[PDB]
Amino acid sequence: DEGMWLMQQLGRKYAQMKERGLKMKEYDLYNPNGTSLKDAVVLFDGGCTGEVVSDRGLVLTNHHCGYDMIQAHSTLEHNYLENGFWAMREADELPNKDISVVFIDKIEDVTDYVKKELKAIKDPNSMDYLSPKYLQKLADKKAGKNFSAKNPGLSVEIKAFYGGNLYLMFTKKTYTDVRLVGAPPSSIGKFGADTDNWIWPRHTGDFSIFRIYADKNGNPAPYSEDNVPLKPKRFFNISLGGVQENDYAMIMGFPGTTHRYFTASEVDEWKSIDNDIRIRMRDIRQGVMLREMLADPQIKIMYSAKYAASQNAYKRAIGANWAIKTRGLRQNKQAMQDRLIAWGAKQGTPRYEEAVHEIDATVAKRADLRRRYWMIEEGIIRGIEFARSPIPTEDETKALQGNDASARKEAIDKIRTRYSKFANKDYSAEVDKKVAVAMLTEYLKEIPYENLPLHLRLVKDRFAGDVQAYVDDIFARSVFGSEAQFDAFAAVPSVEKLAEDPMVLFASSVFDEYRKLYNELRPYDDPILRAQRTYIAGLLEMDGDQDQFPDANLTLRFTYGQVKGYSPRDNVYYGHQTTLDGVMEKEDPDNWEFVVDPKLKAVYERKDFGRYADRSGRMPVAFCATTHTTGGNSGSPVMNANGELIGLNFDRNWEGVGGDIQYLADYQRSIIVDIRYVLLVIDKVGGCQRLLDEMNIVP
Ligand SMILES: [K+]
Ligand SMILES: [K+]
Repeated sequence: DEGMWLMQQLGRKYAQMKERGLKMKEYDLYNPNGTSLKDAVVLFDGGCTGEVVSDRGLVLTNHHCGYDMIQAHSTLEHNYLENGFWAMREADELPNKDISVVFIDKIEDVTDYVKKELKAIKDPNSMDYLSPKYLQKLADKKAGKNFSAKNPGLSVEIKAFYGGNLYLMFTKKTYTDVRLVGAPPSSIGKFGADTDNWIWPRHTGDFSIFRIYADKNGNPAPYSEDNVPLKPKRFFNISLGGVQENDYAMIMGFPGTTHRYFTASEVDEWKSIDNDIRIRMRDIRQGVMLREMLADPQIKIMYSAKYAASQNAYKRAIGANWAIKTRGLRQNKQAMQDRLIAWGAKQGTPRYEEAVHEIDATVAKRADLRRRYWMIEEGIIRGIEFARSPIPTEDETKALQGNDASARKEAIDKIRTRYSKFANKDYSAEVDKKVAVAMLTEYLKEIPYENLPLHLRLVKDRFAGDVQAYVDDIFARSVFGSEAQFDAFAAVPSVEKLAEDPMVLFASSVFDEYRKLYNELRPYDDPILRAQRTYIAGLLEMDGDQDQFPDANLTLRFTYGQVKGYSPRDNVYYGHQTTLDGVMEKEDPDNWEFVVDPKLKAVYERKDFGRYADRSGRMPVAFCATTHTTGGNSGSPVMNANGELIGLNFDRNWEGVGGDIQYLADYQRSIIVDIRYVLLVIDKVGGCQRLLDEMNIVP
């Protein structure tokens, strides 16, 4: 069901949750002064979500959330990324540099406090009401003198909600000794990762396992061998019961951003500028990279990760534009603004209509600048690798202006480091030239001569419109066009040559235009934010908050729904549950994405599923639910009707990515690893019994 709800809204939503099958008492899910399931949810390393699953501080999150830590501990001798990792005693769990988990110890509505303090600010158009520095000064004032000394590991933050109409203060408890305990092999953790990104059905065992360490009283402490596992106030019980179609499911976690209050004009702008440009420019870039990767196996090795990275937000933009085209997103926002405008007229209060018209007018005024910004960002800053070639600093240019040879040597050395990082082992000058010719052809079609970065005016003025000749000239003459050209430069460095370098002048020119567009566009954000404060206040006055969730803002939310598949297209149905049979159907030993771990294959051959399969002998892998998630919900716990852990959220289907603007009941799903499959992998693949024995596994 729709919405990413504040914990304060649990009372408002409880009747709807019970209608969908919730059996918990409200207090046990969230309460403000006691212990609740909210106390087992953590913010994992500043983006992801995770959950406490034992009375000794065991934490589950996704494999993709734990990846950087698994990779940091991996070597040729112990390649944990490929083999997995299973600590067979607590003393073998691996500490992690610069890691955190954050508990939300307390939440408080401070709206009246912040609105009182904002009365002091004289300028009615001040943006201090949304300023992180200003709200942190209010938090510090409220928490009082020596809050930190009186509360080990605790800190406070105030955040704005509903466009500045509501403020909450969070008291956060931060642990920095968080050790790696367990991870499946990447073949399981990343099964289908690029090909199946944003796809349901999905077959990925996307989990990893950490443990929170602390002092002997459970307070946060920096890494020490004297630290002991946290004895937490709440952990999740793990259900062996499984899921069935239509079962209630709920999620808690930290969704980052939504746009539920876009005007119709903002939907049109998101389609016609942001998404259309991203789709067109990435289709060009990807099409050239694919052609070069198919033709040369070494180019495939070098460019595979850059290609999949481009494809990530490409696929999301295609899904978002699909929803705008087919699912009525614009008309939904048109109806929302039309309803409030009709009500405002009945109330004798034109300020809501004025707010919608101010947003419309700002969107219309910025259209050509925003188009230019997205064209340069997708077409060149992201699109063309040599845009990020080195630019000598003034110090470096002075340094080899001079006759001090040793400062000169030091300037060349600094430049060499940036060149080596640019033209690294994954960089092909030939691929970059082909990509640049295709991307600049599009860019020069769309951006008129008078609005070009100055260096690009040389295509018309010096090369007679021949983009291939222009790009050929950059690489031919630049000291960064090849390793031999850089080495020749480093040997007899000419200050005149460097100031005239066509790659340096190209890079400088396109970053200059990008910067000047950014600076001219930024001011247009503020009138829309101020109008949204009014627009959202009207919507809330008119219809209340029960069916109007506040946009995500990196804070703790709950969502509820049911375990349920969907029909993507005519005569096609995707059910609610994938199985291990589906992993084996997808097995391809010559595609890294679809390798089946040999212990997992033997488990499947033997039907060695313990108590983790269904009664018919089918071993679950993933399920999907009608919960409302977005980026920031990776790793989130999935609870059944009784609050027991049934899975871990790890993705969303592409049909649902428009759901940041408008939830789609018949299309949007959260993609979740079944906890039964996590237990099977710990047991039969890791052989790590002590982790099963420390959990509370309930029927
Ligand atoms: K994804
Ligand atoms: K988002």
